[PDB]
Amino acid sequence: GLRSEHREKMNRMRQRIAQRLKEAQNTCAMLTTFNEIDMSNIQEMRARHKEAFLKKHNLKLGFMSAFVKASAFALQEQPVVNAVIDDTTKEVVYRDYIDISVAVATPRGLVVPVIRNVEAMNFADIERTITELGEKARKNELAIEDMDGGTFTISNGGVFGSLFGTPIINPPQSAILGMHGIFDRPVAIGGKVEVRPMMYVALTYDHRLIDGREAVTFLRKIKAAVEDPRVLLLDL
Amino acid sequence: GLRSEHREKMNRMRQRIAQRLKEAQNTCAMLTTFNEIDMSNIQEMRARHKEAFLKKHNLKLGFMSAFVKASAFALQEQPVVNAVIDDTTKEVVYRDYIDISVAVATPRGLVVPVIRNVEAMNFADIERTITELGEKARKNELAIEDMDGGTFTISNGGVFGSLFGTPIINPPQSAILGMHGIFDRPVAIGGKVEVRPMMYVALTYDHRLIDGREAVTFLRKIKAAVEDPRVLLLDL
Amino acid sequence: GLRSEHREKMNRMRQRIAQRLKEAQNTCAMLTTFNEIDMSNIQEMRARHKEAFLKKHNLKLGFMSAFVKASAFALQEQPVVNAVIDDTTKEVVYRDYIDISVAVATPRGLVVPVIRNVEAMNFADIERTITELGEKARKNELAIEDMDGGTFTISNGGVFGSLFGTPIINPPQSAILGMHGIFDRPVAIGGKVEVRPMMYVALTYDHRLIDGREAVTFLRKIKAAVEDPRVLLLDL
Amino acid sequence: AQNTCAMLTTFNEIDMSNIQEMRARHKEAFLKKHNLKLGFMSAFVKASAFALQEQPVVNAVIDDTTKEVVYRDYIDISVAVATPRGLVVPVIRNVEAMNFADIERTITELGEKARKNELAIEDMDGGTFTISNGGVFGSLFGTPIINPPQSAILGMHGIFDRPVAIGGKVEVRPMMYVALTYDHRLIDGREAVTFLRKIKAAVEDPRVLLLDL
Repeated sequence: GLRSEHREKMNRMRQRIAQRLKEAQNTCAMLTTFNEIDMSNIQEMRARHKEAFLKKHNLKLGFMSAFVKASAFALQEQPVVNAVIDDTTKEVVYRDYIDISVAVATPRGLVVPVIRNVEAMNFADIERTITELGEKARKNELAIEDMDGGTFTISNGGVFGSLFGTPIINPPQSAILGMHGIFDRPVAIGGKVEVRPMMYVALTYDHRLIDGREAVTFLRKIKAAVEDPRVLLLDL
Repeated sequence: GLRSEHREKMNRMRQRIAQRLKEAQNTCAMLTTFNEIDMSNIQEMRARHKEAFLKKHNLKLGFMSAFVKASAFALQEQPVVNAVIDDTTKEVVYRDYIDISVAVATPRGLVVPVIRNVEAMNFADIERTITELGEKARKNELAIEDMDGGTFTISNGGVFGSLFGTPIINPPQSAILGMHGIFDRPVAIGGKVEVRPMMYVALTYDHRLIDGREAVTFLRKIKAAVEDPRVLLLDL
Repeated sequence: GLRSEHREKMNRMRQRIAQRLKEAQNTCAMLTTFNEIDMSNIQEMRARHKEAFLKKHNLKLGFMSAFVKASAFALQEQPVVNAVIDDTTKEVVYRDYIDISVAVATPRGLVVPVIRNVEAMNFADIERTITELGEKARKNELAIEDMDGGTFTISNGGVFGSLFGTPIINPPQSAILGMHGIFDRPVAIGGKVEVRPMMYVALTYDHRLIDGREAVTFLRKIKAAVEDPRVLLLDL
Repeated sequence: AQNTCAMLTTFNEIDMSNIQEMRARHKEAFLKKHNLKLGFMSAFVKASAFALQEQPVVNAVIDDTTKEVVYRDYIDISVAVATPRGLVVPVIRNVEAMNFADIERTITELGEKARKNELAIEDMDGGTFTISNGGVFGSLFGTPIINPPQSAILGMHGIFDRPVAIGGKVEVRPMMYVALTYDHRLIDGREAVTFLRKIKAAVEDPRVLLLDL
């Protein structure tokens, strides 16, 4: 059309992503599985214990530290999705620990800082860490070591209202979860219909490392540990 | 089984696609996000203003020129998905114009002709252009320059009845929309259930260029500009 | 975190998958389309003719041999998705026969054995073959030639409860179906809502070989031949 | 104006319900984006360009020096804003090349300019069509006057919930009587009833304005 196309040069760190992205693909064997989560039982947990959580911890109670804790429940029972594949040597690298890498969206784009050692953390020391890092994201002081590492990753593309979608691994990892909106959608509970707030939830995964058994089941733990968070105490 | 496998040679233009396809992948960083659209408010727009549109313009009123116009509303407010990445030089190519490339299915397969300069077009000069090109598709006179170019692309794989799916970029572009059927599906409007004609809608996108913020939001404009086309006048 | 990461070496056949996987990708042009199937009319077929099928054939009646037979109905009417692309020579290899490759999950992982010549088989000689191979899977005697070959493939990732997902081709093939759970979900039949057991169903496909017309339609035959299996006699 | 024109007047009624909800839903979104107040008036400015481009007579005038029509490809609508010192009528030039929010950018730019008496002459000079909102004050209907040089003037007359028949049954709807004075030298009643039915359909269903119907 109108020859009015203005261009701008790629500075390195903006194109450098594109390079270290296309070694996620062309390295991994990315696939994607989905399920849906009825978030009703955990919204009431944020309707009842919100103030008590505030007047005690002075922290904001979110529906996100569940997906971080449930993703440690499951990620400790299926250590593959905690693991990775080394490329230099062809050898898996299992891990006893988990240092989840959470994504927080920002004006300048997106950062992914880490919550290290979630296995030795409760469901409120997480929210202590997120708020410690959301603040650290707004002012651009977020260091490298805080973003360095990771064994698993969670992306909340639901604050913006996506229904579902295909996340991308931000390596070195072997999977990434993805939360996709809370929309009151009709549901069948007991052969009868009803409306429930519900989230589609996505798990990209490297199929070199992860059979679909190891990933459907992983994502059903995350699905049960969030419809009934009481599971997390049972160590089920 | 039965050694009865007959083969046929690939003539160049039939395999040439396969070559210029696999530089979409291996160049792009294709991902895919989805939402759903309640098309009820625009079907009545085709129940009421159908004849009036006919006795005036002698054109058939479709639910497609909305997705072309809404995809110019949004595509002018998020110029990234209008842009591309040059490969020769690593440099974005933004564009003030839009020359959408629509896909029309044919006996010999599929063609993708262009609607140039949609920003300077109304919601009926589009349908003048489509019908001008659907006719031009049936008789194989569709020139190259009519297909050449493109900054954005729409695929209607809903005439054939797909529920949803993953489109492919037909480069040089940076995204492609995809319309996936109108199925009366149950819906929650106000904590109560009901049936509405609804479409899943897909946006593949190059993640080198497009953060998920820039693509969820893009696809929510297309989602609001089609549940309530009045938005398009507001320039919202 | 804790430098407690223990590793293990990749023996060849466990990493060899990763190599012969990444020539599925980087060869194919994998895409994915979805639909949903109301399985109610075929569960009653397993509520009524279950015992009669047992006291006659001493075989267990499943909802799977439909997807094998329906995938021969359609796979004989759209021979492309039966075909492949040769890489040595650039030439399609069409096939009059079909030797479907079914996936059965196992303790040691997953195997994919073949049901050869399904076109010349009924809806009970299939189940004779599956049970002949499920038994053969538990004891690790499953030979190579039994797994060798294939023109089409079915994966049941629904026994484990996936909602939907993206399968992978296990080449040499050109597509793979995928069955994703039976969840009673609300449905609109006649402008009114109701609950029905329903399955999302996925068809990955090589887009070098398969236009989306050739794959949506393929998957609507499988969708009609399973909501009303009577279609399979009509040769429709 | 009189003694030159041949002023007549036709009326219809408009069910404004479908555009009030447009101001119940997209009000905040219009605000947090444009920081402009969404009114039910820029519709009558845009609808009066839809129609005024399809019936160029009511865009035209009659020259008096020479007896010759003056058609116009453009439209520079003259809006009336009421003031303490009386009434002014400033112009919105070139509405055909404007959207439904650059109008409201212009009105608010001029309402502010009206309160402080800096409103220049050229801003009021000209005009091919004119809209008067005598509904802020609550008139039911009435006969506007042309403020020449023009050939017509619209007039909006209040929003009163009045009973209405939709489908052989009665109901209440917010509704506006709408008036079009017009010079009958230039405008047959065909050219003015129909003009005012476009304005009537482009405001009960603003989606018409995209169709270019």
